[PDB]
Amino acid sequence: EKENITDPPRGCVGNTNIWKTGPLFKRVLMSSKYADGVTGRVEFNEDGDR
Amino acid sequence: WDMQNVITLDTSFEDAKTQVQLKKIHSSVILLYCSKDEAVLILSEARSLG
Ligand SMILES: *[C@@H]1O[C@H](CO)[C@@H](O)[C@H](O)[C@H]1NC(C)=O
Ligand SMILES: *[C@@H]1O[C@H](CO)[C@@H](O)[C@H](O)[C@H]1NC(C)=O
Repeated sequence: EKENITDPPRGCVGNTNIWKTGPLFKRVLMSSKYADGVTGRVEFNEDGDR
Repeated sequence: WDMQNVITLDTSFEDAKTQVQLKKIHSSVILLYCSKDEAVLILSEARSLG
């Protein structure tokens, strides 16, 4: 749903730099609030836990 | 020591909340603890905000 979509390239040939939008995807995972779950309602805390 | 309170950067900058944290800075010496490109982005935002 968001913009500036980047992909980790083929790191074995000519790609030694890291994936620059790492903290972007991390912020997506931290802000990922849910209401679904079979075991129960799952939601990430400030440490990324249940 | 006249130590200003610790500014904490949790996620990537939105220029909505991190801008307010940079506006709280009014001391002389700024101690920055991050990576290289994050330091480049923080110095570019500090130059853009004066
Ligand atoms: C997406 O990336 C471009 C180039 O880095 C940048 O100018 C733009 O501000 C980014 N999009 C948003 C909404 O921040
Ligand atoms: C724990 O069990 C109850 C059973 O009704 C369920 O409603 C609840 O969502 C569970 N707690 C979570 C959030 O895992």
